[PDB]
Amino acid sequence: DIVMSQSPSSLAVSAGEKVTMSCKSSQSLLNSRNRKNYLAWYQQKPGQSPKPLIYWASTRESGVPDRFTGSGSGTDFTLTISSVQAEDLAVYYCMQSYNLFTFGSGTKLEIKRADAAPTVSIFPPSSEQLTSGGASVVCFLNNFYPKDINVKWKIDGSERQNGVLNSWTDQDSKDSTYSMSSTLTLTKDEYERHNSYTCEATHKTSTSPIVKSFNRNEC
Amino acid sequence: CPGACVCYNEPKVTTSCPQQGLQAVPTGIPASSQRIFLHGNRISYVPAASFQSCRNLTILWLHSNALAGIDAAAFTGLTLLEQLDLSDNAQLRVVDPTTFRGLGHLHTLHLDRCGLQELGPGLFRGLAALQYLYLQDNNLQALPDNTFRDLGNLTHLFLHGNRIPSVPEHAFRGLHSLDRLLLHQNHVARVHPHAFRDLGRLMTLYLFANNLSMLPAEVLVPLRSLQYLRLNDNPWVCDCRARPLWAWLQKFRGSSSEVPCNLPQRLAGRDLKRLAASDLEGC
Amino acid sequence: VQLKESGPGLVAPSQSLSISCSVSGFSLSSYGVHWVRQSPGQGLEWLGVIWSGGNTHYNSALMSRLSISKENSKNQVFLKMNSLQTDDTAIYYCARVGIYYEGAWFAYWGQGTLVTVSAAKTTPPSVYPLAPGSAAQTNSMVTLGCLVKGYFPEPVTVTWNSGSLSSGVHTFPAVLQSDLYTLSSSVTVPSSTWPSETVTCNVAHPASSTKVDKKIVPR
Ligand SMILES: [Zn+2]
Repeated sequence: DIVMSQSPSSLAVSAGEKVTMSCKSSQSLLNSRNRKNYLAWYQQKPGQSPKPLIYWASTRESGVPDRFTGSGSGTDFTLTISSVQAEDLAVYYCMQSYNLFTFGSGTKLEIKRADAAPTVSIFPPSSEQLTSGGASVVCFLNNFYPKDINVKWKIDGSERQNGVLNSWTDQDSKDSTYSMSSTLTLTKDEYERHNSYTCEATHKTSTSPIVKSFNRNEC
Repeated sequence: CPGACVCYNEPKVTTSCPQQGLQAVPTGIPASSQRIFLHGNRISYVPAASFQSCRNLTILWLHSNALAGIDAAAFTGLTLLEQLDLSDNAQLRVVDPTTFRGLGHLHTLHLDRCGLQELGPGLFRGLAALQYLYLQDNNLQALPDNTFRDLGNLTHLFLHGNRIPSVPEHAFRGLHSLDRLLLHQNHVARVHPHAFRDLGRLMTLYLFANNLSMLPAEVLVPLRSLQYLRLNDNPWVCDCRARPLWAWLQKFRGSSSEVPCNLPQRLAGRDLKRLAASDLEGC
Repeated sequence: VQLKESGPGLVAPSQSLSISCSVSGFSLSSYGVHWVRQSPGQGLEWLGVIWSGGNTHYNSALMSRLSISKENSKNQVFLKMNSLQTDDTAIYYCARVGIYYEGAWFAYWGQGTLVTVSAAKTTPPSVYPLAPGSAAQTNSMVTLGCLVKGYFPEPVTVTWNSGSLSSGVHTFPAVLQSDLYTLSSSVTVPSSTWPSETVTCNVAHPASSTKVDKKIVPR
């Protein structure tokens, strides 16, 4: 019918490099006479509703930093940031307004950095959870980059993979930096046994890890 | 009410947004709106169903913008619209022939000076109550037949300063209650004989500044109530062909103007009205 | 100028959805409202609109399903949707502007109210305070945390010190264990403000009608 096609779904660059989105429409979006093109661009930062960056292919909404451009006619539409700021982490949606309202599928801007170590922080299950049958040790791996990171747990000095959960954050609006959590859920029954609980962290930054740990039957 | 526009309820509910610098038709105009003034802005299109919410609209102006096109169903939803102004829109050129469908209670319509090249078939169809029609200063190049047929109550029709070259038989058919007809300042060459029939009540007829070399016998008669007439500076050829027309100006005890000649070379610049009949050669 | 979507937040399949969209900054007689939907990981999709007048155009992709009404005096737009499958789990934004043309093309949004289509009963969260045990410290930045565990459905909101902290908080997206969601959240205050300067997580859960404030006790 009418359709909006966005490439390349996701594209990483450092801060200061130029970019382009590509947005091809199904049917031509140019009004025969007057020639304004009924196509908008929107910025959806993480955990945040969309925000109008451009409309009429070409013109910038109130306030939107002078550092954006959108061009092309008929059926091929660019969005271009020159010198990308850290704060510009978002996914970028184009919208058709010729026959009603049809969206693209969006294109995510990644931010390249220099490699970065995590701050490791480890947490014995609470007083409050233990009197519930349950036990969860937690490991906070904080403000680090690149995203790809491995955490081995070590109980009594020997691994567990059975019953761990991982959770990654979205690249930091202000910082270009990932953080992530690891939860081992043993149980008061299953936990009150084996005694040393420890956290390893191997990276694209590390060979010899970042290690934090604690001993249950000690204090 | 939207950025920098007047909004008042008496006399009628009203949105005045004159020369704000608006790039198009604004969102925000209340549906209550009885009058919308969008004139002097820089709008380049009237979208499909712009004023559709305002089912009370009786007056809307969009003159003196930068109109390139009106979309064919722009004025959909506007049963009550009485006045419509669309002028000083220089570069507009064409209006889709369905643009006015169903504006039943329209009193006045302005397309003065829009560079209109055509007059699409049945454009003023169903404008029963139209009274004033302003189509002067455009680039109209023909007059289709029946173009104003459905215009029952049109009294003033304005056509001057175009490029019309002729008037065909059935052009003005149906203008049963016309009153002022201004056709001056054109490139007009030949009037069809039976061409003013349906104009019993015609009162003012300005044919000056055209290319009329002669007006043939049958023409003028049906203007049984004509009070004013203008036929100055036409390349009038003053021989046997004008005798018919001459006889007419004699009997006509209203208010005509000078009909200067130009031909034959012998008879230059000589108001016909003060000529003798034997003065005009044969035949 | 703002829109704030609300109402029934978990709906059982083969039943009815009712949202409301409340507004400040403009009247419903003067501007018209829209409804855009977005999955928990997909592109935007426009549902429909209710113009400045009584008229109404939806997307018909959803056949009978759909009805937009609005009450003018009460400044509310109602989005009703019957007979919905789990396809229709998404966030439900109401945005505005408004139509004919210039003014705005979803240039204002809501934050968006998140709908889950599922038939599992709503479960409140357990909240555990992750104090760093026996240590605290050497890291001249004591990094604390708080586990939010075994709830349904989303969302869930975590704040710290009743909002006084909102930089240094990293809050991780929820994970789906068995048929229940679980989340954790770090905070990373200065060392020389903990023990001293009490630090508390305030995890509230709208879907269960449940507000919790858990203090975080040292050692
Ligand atoms: Zn738009």
